[PDB]
Amino acid sequence: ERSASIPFLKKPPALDGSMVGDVGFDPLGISTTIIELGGDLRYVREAELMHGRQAMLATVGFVFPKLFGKLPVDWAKDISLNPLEAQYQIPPVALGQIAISIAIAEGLRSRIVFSNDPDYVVGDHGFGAGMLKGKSEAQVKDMKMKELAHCRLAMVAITGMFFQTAITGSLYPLVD
Amino acid sequence: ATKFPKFSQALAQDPATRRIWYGIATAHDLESHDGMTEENLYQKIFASHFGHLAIIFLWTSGNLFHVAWQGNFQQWVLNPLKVKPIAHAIWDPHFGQSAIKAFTRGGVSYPVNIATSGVYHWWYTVGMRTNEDLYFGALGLLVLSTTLLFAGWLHLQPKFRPGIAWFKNNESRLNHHLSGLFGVSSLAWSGHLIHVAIPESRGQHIRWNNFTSTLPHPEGLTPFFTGNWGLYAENPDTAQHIFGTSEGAGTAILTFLGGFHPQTQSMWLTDIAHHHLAIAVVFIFAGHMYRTNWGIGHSMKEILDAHVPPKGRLGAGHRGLFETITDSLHMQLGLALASLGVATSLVAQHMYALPSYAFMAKDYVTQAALYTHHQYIAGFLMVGAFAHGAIFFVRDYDPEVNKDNVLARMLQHKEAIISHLSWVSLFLGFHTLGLYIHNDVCVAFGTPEKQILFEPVFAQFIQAASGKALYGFDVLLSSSTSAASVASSKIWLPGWMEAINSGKNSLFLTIGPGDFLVHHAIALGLHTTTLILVKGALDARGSKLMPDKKDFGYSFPCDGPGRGGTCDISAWDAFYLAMFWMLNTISWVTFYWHWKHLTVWGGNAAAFNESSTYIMGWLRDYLWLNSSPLINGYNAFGMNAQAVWAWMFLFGHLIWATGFMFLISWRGYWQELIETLVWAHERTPIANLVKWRDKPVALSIVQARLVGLAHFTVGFIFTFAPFVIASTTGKFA
Amino acid sequence: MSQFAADYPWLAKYGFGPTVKAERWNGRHAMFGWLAILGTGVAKSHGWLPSGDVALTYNEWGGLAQQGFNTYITNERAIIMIAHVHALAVSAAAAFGPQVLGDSLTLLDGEKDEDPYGLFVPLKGTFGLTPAAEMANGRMAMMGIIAVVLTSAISGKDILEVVDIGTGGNLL
Amino acid sequence: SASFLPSILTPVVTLVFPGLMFALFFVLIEQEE
Amino acid sequence: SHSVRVYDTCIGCTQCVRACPCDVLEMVPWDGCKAGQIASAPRAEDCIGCKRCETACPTDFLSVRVYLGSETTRSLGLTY
Amino acid sequence: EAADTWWGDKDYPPSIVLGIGKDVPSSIFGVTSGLAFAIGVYCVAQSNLVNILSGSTVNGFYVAGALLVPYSWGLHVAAWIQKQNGK
Amino acid sequence: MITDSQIFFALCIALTAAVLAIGLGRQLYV
Ligand code: CLA
Ligand code: CLA
Ligand code: CLA
Ligand code: CLA
Ligand SMILES: CCCCCC(=O)OC\C(C=C=C1C(C)(C)C[C@H](OC(C)=O)C[C@@]1(C)O)=C/C=C/C(C)=C/C=C/C=C(C)/C=C/C=C(\C)C(=O)C[C@@]12O[C@]1(C)C[C@@H](O)CC2(C)C
Ligand SMILES: CCCCCC(=O)OC\C(C=C=C1C(C)(C)C[C@H](OC(C)=O)C[C@@]1(C)O)=C/C=C/C(C)=C/C=C/C=C(C)/C=C/C=C(\C)C(=O)C[C@@]12O[C@]1(C)C[C@@H](O)CC2(C)C
Ligand SMILES: CC1=C(C#C/C(C)=C/C=C/C(C)=C/C=C/C=C(C)/C=C/C=C(C)/C=C/[C@@]23O[C@]2(C)C[C@@H](O)CC3(C)C)C(C)(C)C[C@H](O)C1
Ligand SMILES: CC1=C(C#C/C(C)=C/C=C/C(C)=C/C=C/C=C(C)/C=C/C=C(C)/C=C/[C@@]23O[C@]2(C)C[C@@H](O)CC3(C)C)C(C)(C)C[C@H](O)C1
Ligand SMILES: CC1=C(/C=C/C(C)=C/C=C/C(C)=C/C=C/C=C(C)/C=C/C=C(C)/C=C/C2=C(C)CCCC2(C)C)C(C)(C)CCC1
Ligand code: SF4
Repeated sequence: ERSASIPFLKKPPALDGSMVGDVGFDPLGISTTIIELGGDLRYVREAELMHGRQAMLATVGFVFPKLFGKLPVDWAKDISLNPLEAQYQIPPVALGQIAISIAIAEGLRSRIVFSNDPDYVVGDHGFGAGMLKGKSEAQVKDMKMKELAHCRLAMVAITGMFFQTAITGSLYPLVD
Repeated sequence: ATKFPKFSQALAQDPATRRIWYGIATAHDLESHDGMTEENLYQKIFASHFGHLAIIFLWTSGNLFHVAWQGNFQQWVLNPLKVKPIAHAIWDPHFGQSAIKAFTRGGVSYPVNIATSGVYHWWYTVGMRTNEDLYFGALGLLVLSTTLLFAGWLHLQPKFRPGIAWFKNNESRLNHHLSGLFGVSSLAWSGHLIHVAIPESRGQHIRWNNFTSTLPHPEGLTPFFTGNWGLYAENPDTAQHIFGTSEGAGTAILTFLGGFHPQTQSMWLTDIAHHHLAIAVVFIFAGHMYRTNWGIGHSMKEILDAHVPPKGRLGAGHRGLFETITDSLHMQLGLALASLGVATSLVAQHMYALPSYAFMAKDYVTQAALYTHHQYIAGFLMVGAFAHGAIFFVRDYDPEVNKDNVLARMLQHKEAIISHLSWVSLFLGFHTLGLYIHNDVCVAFGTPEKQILFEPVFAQFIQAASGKALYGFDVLLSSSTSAASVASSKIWLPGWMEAINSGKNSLFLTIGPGDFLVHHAIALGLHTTTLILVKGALDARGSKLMPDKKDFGYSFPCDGPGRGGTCDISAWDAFYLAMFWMLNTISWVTFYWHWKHLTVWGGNAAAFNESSTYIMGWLRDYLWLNSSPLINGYNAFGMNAQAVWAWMFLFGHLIWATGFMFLISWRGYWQELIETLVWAHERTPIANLVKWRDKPVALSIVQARLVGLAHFTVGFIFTFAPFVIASTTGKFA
Repeated sequence: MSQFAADYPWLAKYGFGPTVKAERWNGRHAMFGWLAILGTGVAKSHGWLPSGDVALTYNEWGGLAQQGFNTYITNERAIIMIAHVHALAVSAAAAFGPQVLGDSLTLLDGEKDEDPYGLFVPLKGTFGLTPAAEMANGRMAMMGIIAVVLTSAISGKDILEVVDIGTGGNLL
Repeated sequence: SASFLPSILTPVVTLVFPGLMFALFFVLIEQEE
Repeated sequence: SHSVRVYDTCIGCTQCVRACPCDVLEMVPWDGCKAGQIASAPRAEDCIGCKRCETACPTDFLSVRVYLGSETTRSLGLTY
Repeated sequence: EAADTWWGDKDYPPSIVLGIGKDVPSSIFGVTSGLAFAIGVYCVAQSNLVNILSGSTVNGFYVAGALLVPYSWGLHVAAWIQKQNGK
Repeated sequence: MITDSQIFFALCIALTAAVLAIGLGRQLYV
C-alpha cells in the first residue's frame, strides 16, 4: 500500500520487491511509466550500476593525483589540483588509446546489453567472477547490495566534488 | 513476399510497371499497408520522426561546415555591407576557362556560389566570429544527428517500443511541449543572448572557456533576487553603438526601447532577450494547465464536452471531438499543418517588416529570397492541411460519434458554404479584373486620368493608428495627447515612432491604389483556393453525382463516363486543382512584394505607384524590364556569373512546359502507343532476345495527374527563383 | 558471418562482405600496393621521369585540370593517377573477364567460400606458394598499411617518408 | 591537404554511389518469391 | 481483379448483361421484383473495370457497382 | 476517464463543471467577482493614471492584481452556474 | 582556417552517422 522509504506516499506499483535496493523510493513514478510501456527495469538498473561504478573510479581519480602523486613517465605536467581543468591538458597521443579502449569495451558491453537474451543477470558482465563461487543467494544478494550502496554513495560524492571544485577552490576536509 | 511492395500483396502481383510506381508512391501510407495495427503504426511514425529530425540537423550541420570550410566568414565579419557571403565552393569538370574566371568572386580565388539564404547575418548576430565556432557547431549538430538516429533505432526495439496508451496521452504531451519545448527553449535562448550574443555585440569575447566566470551584468543576480528588475534596463546601447565593438555601448541586458538599431537597421538585441524571457514565462505558465498525475489541472474531454451553447445554437456543442481527434492522425496532422502554415506566413511578413539580423535590409537578395521561400512553403502547408482534412473525412470521420456535433453540422450546411465561397470568389474576380481591364484600356487610349483608382483608406487608417504621420488621419498613436499615445509614451513609443516615420525601413510601406487592387487580387486567390479545398473536403464523403464516394477511397480515377461523365470527381482531384490556384496566388503575392521592394530600394516608388494600376504596367515595367540582367547571363559575346541563373530560368520554363504534357494528354493515346512499341520490340531481330520482366504500360490517371502537377510545380519554382535572385543581383537596388 | 549472411543475403551470396575471399583479395591488393609504395619511393629517389612542380593546363586536359580550390594538379599526381587508371582497367578486365588461371573475385553458382580460418596460420610446414602463407603475407601487409597510415597521421610527415624513417638511406 | 577532397569525394559520391544504388535497387525490384 | 456487387434495387432488365464486353455478368432467378431475376457476377476475375454495366443501369443510383481493385493481366486488358 | 460534463439537454451546466470550486455557493462567487473586478480595474488604472515607466514605476503588486480582471469574468459566470443549480 | 585533421574528424562522425542511418532504415526495413 505505502512505500517503505516515503511512508506518507503510496508504494510504487512497479517496485514490488524482488530486486536489489528495492526500498520503494520512486516519488516521480519513473518505473510506473516504464512498465506501462511494456518495458522492464533491466536497462535502468544497468545504467545505475555502471553510473555508480564510474562514480567510484571517479572518486578515486579526483583525489589520487594531488593526495599521492602523478605518473613517473613524462608529459605529466598537467595541474595536480583541478581535475576538471586537468582534462584539457591531456595529450592526444594518450586520448587515442583511452578512447579506443573504452570504445571496444563499450562495444562488447553493447553487444551484451542490447541483444535479447533473458539469462543475462543485470550487471553480470563476467569481468568479476573470481570470488562468488560456493556462495549462497544471501551472500550474493548482500554483495550486490553493497555494490549498489557504494554506487549511490559514489554518485552523490562525485556530484559534490565537481560542484565544490568548480565554485569553491577545492574540497575542504582533504585539499588545501 | 520477396517482391518489392512487401506491404501490399495487391501491388506485388501486378505484372506491369505500375507495381513499381505505386510501390514508390504509397510507401509512407502506413494506414493502408498489409497487416498494420494501430500500435505498430504509431511506433513506425515515432521512428520516422526521429529519422526526419536527424535529417534536419544533418542539413544544418552541413551548412555550418561548408561555411566554415569554403566560406569567407572572416572577411565578411570585417565588412558586411561590401563582401558577398559565400555558400560553398564549386567543383565542376564541365566548366570552361571563362566560367572558372566568372564564378571566381568574393575574396577567394576559386569558383564559388554566393549565399542568398542569410545564414551569415544570423550567425553574426548570435555571437559567431570565427570559422572555428562554425566548425564546432557543425560537430555538435553531427553528434546530435547521430544521437537522434540511435534513438530512432532504439525505440523500435521490443523492450523500448512505447504502448498505444502512451501516444494518446494528450494532457501530458501538451503540458510537456508547452512548458519544456517552448518555454524552456525560449528561456535558454534568452540566456544565450544575454551571455554571448549581447556581449559579442559590445566587443566582449565570451566562449565556452570564460562564460562561467564572466558576469553578463555588472551586478549579477542582485537586481533579480532583490526585485529591482529595472536595473537590468538602465544604460542601454546608445545610438552610436557600432555593432561588434564597444564605443557607445551599454550595460543593459533586458530593455524594450523598440524600433531599430541605427547602424544595423535591425531590432535591439536586448529587446529580443527580454521578449524571449517573457515568452518563456508565459509558456511555462500555459503548460501548467492540464491534469497529468497530481489532481490539479484540466481534462481535455470535459472542456470539449462542456462547451455546448444553451439552446441548440451549435447543436450538441463539441461533444465527441475528443474521441475523433485522438483516434484520427489525419485531423491532428491537418491542424498542425494549418497552424504551421499560418506561422511561416507570419515569419515571412515579420522578417521583412521587422528585421532582427544585423546588416540585412541592405543585401536585398536574401531579403527577397527568404520572403519568397517562406510564402511558397506557407502555401504548401496550407494546401496540405485541407488535403488531410479531406482524408480525415474520407476514412476517419465517424458520423455516429459526431451526432449533431459541431463537425457534423459543417456537413449539414455544406452547400451554403460552397455557394457563398462561390459568390465571394466570383464577385472578387469580376470586380478586380474589371477594374484592371478598365485601367488597361484607359491608359492605352491615352487618358490615364480616367482610371478608377480607389485609395486604400482602411489600411492607411491602420498605419496611422500605428503611428504613421503622413496620411494626416491624426488618430490614436499618430496623434499625441491620446490615451494610447500617452500610456506607452515612456516605454517603447519613441523608438517605434522614429522607426515608423522614416523612409528607410520596410515598416508599413506607403500604399496607394495599386496596393488596393493587388490586395483584392490576393483576397480573390485565397478565397478561390479555399473554395476548391473546402468543397473537396466537404464533398469527400459523397455528392449527388456520387453518393457513395467514401466507399471508393480518398483517391480514385473516376466513376466512368456514365451519367454525364465523372472526370476529376475525387477529393484528391480537388487537391490537384487547388494546387494550381495556390501557386497562382503565391506568385501574385511574391510579384507584388518583389516589385514594390524593387521600386522602394531604388528610390523610385513612383514607378510602382504609377504602373501598378494596370496589367501592361506590370508586364513592361517588372517582368520585361527586370529580366534583362537575367537573360543576359550568357549570350553570343560571352558569359558572367548569372549564366547559371539564366540556365535555370530556361530549365524551369522547360519543366513547367513539359507538365502540360501529362496535364492535357490522357492515357488512351499513350497506351496504344505503348502497345505499338511493344510489338516493335517483340518483332525485331537481335533486340527481341532482351526481354522485360515488367510489362510496360502507360501511367495511370491519378499517377499522370500527380506527375504533371509535380512538373508544373517544380518548373514554377525553378523559373521564379532565378528571376527573383538575378534581377535583384543584377540591379543591386 | 551468419549475422552478416542474414543481414545481407544478397551481398553474402556472391562472397562480398566479411568473408575469406574478400580478405584474401584485400591482402593481395595490399601486397601489390606495398610494392607500389616502394616503387614510388624509388621514383622520388632516382627521379626516373615525372616532375611534380609543373602544372596541368586546361588546354591539354580539360576539366580534369584546375579543380580543387582553383589549385593546379601536378604532373607527378597525374602520372601516378594514369598508372592507377591502367591498373584499374586491367582489374576490370580481370574481374569481368573469363575466369582463367584465377581464383574468382566473387563466388560462382552455389559454391561455398573457403576457410583457412586465421588465428596464426602456421608458417612452419606451409612454406612455398601455399594459400595460408600468402594469406599471412597479405594480412601482415594490411596491418603494415594501417600502421603506416596511423604513424604518418600522428607524426605529420609524408606517408612515403614516414617509412623512410624505418629504412635509413634507402631509395629517396 | 583539403584541396583534394572535392575532386575525390564529388565524383565518388555523385557518380559511383547512385549508380551502384540504381543497380542494387533494380535487382531488389526484380527479385521474386 | 476488380470486385462487382449487385444490390437488391435490381429490376432484372438485363441491360448490364448485354452491355458487358467480358462476359462477367449473368441473370439468375430471384423473387424480389416483377421480372423474377437479379443480376449476378460469377466471373469477376474477367472484369476489366470499364463500367459499361453502370452506364446501362436504369435504377436511380445504379444497382450493379464495380469497385476498382487489384490489377492483373486480364483486368489491364493486356494482349502482350 | 472523466465525468459526464455534457449539458446540451439542460438549460444550465451541472455543478461539476467548476472542478475544485464545485461546492462554493453563488453569493461568495458574486461577492468575490465584484471585489476582484474592482481591485483589478483599480490595478490596471494605476498603469494609465500613472505612466508605467521602464523599471522605475512597474509595481508588480499592480501586475498581480491586473490578473483579477479575467478572473472576475470566471467568477460571475460561476456565480450564475451555482445560482441555477440552487447552490 | 579549418585544418585537415578537423575535416577528417567530421568525416569520421558522418561515417558513424551513416552506419546508424543504415541501422535505423533496416530496423524499419523492407
Ligand atoms: C519537456 C519535455 C519534452 C520535450 C522537450 C519534447 C520534445 C520533443 N518531442 Mg516530446 N514528449 C514528451 C516530452 C517532451 N518532448 C512527453 C512527456 C511525451 C509523452 C506524453 C512526448 C511525446 C512525444 C511524441 C509522441 C512525439 C514527440 C516529439 C517531440 C519532438 C518534436 C519535433 C521537434 O523537433 O519540434 C521542435 C519544435 C520547436 C522547438 C518549436 C516549434 C514551434 C515554433 C513556433 C517554431 C518557431 C520558433 C522559432 C521562431 C524558430 C526559429 C529558430 C531560428 C531558425 C531563427 C521534440 C524533440 C515528436 C518527434 O519528433 O518524435 C521524435 C513525436 O512524434 N514527443
Ligand atoms: C487566367 C486564367 C484563369 C481565369 C481567368 C480563371 C477564372 C476562374 N476560375 Mg479558374 N483555373 C485556371 C485558370 C483560370 N481561371 C487554371 C489554369 C486552373 C487549373 C485547372 C483553374 C482551376 C479552377 C478551379 C478549380 C476553380 C476555378 C474557378 C474560377 C472562377 C473564379 C471566380 C472568378 O474569378 O470569377 C470571375 C470570372 C472571370 C474572371 C471570368 C471572366 C468573365 C468575364 C469575361 C469578365 C469580364 C469583366 C467584366 C465583368 C465584363 C462585364 C460583362 C459585360 C457582359 C457587362 C473564374 C471563372 C473557381 C470557380 O468556378 O468558382 C466559382 C473554381 O472552383 N478555376
Ligand atoms: C545534408 C547536408 C549536406 C549537403 C547537401 C552537402 C552537399 C555537398 N557536399 Mg557535403 N558535408 C556535409 C553535409 C552536406 N553536404 C557534412 C555534414 C560534412 C561533414 C562530414 C560534409 C563534408 C563534405 C566534404 C568534405 C566535401 C563535401 C562536398 C559536397 C558537395 C558535393 C557532394 C559530395 O561529394 O558530398 C560528399 C559528402 C560527404 C561524403 C559527407 C556526407 C554528407 C552528409 C553527412 C550526408 C547527409 C545526407 C542527407 C541527409 C540526404 C539524405 C538522403 C540521401 C541519401 C539521398 C555538395 C555541395 C564536397 C565539396 O566541397 O565539393 C565542392 C567535399 O569534398 N561535403
Ligand atoms: C555529376 C557528376 C558527374 C561528373 C563528376 C562527371 C564527369 C565528367 N563528365 Mg559527365 N555527365 C553527368 C555527370 C557527371 N559527369 C551527367 C548527369 C550527364 C548527363 C547530363 C553527363 C554528360 C556528359 C557528357 C555528354 C560528357 C561528360 C563528360 C565528362 C568528363 C569531363 C571532360 C573531361 O575533362 O574528361 C575527359 C574524359 C576522360 C579523361 C575520360 C575519363 C574516363 C571515365 C570517365 C572514368 C571511368 C568512370 C567509371 C566508369 C564510373 C563507373 C560508374 C558506375 C560504377 C556506375 C568528366 C569525366 C565528357 C566526357 O566524358 O568526355 C568524353 C562528355 O563528353 N559528361
Ligand atoms: C583491473 C581490475 C579493476 C580494478 C579497479 C577497481 O577498483 O576494482 C573494482 C572493485 C572490485 C573488483 C574486481 C577485482 C577483484 C578488483 C578484479 C576483477 O577482475 C578479475 C578478472 O578478477 C573484477 C572485479 C570487478 O571483480 C572494487 C573497487 C571498488 C571501489 C573503487 C570503491 C570505491 C568507492 C568510493 C566511494 C564510495 C567514495 C566515497 C566518497 C565519499 C562518501 C565522500 O563523502 C567524499 C567526500 O568527503 C570527501 C572525502 C571530501 C569532501 O569535500 C567531498 C566529499 C563529500 C564528496
Ligand atoms: C463589492 C462590489 C459590489 C457590486 C459588484 C457585485 O458584487 O456584483 C456582481 C454581479 C451581480 C450581482 C449580484 C449577485 C451576485 C447576483 C447577487 C448579490 O447578492 C448576493 C450576495 O447574493 C447582489 C449582486 C447585485 O451583487 C455581477 C458581476 C459581474 C462581473 C464581475 C462581470 C465581470 C466582467 C469581467 C470582464 C468582462 C473581464 C474582461 C477582461 C478582459 C477584457 C481582460 O482580461 C483584458 C486583459 O488586460 C487585462 C485587463 C489584464 C491582462 O492580464 C489580461 C488581458 C490582456 C487579456
Ligand atoms: C532515482 C530517483 C531519483 C533520483 C536521483 C538521482 C539523484 C540521480 C542521480 C544520478 C547521478 C548523480 C548520476 C551520476 C553519474 C555520474 C557519472 C557516471 C560520472 C562519472 C565521472 C567520470 C567518468 C569522471 C572522470 C574524471 O576523469 C575525468 C572526467 C577527469 C579526471 O581528471 C578526474 C576524473 C577521474 C574524476 C529522483 C529523481 C530523485 C526521484 C525518482 O523518482 C527516483
Ligand atoms: C570484432 C568486432 C569489432 C571489431 C573490430 C575491429 C578491430 C575491426 C578492425 C578492422 C580492420 C582494422 C580492418 C582493416 C582493413 C584494412 C584494409 C582493408 C586495407 C586495405 C588496403 C589495401 C587493399 C591496399 C591499398 C593500396 O594498395 C593500393 C590499392 C594502392 C597503393 O598505392 C596504396 C595502398 C597500398 C594503400 C568490434 C568493433 C568490437 C565490434 C564487433 O564486436 C566485431
Ligand atoms: C479540412 C479540415 C480541417 C482543416 C481545416 C483548416 C485548414 C482550417 C483553417 C483554418 C484557419 C487558417 C483559420 C485561421 C484563423 C485566423 C484567425 C482566427 C486570426 C485571428 C486574428 C485575430 C483574432 C487578431 C486580432 C487582432 C489583434 C489581436 C492584433 C491587432 C489587430 C486585430 C484586431 C486584427 C481539419 C484538419 C480541422 C479537420 C476537419 C476538416
Ligand atoms: S466493369 Fe465492364 S467487364 Fe466488368 S461487369 Fe461491368 S461492364 Fe462487364
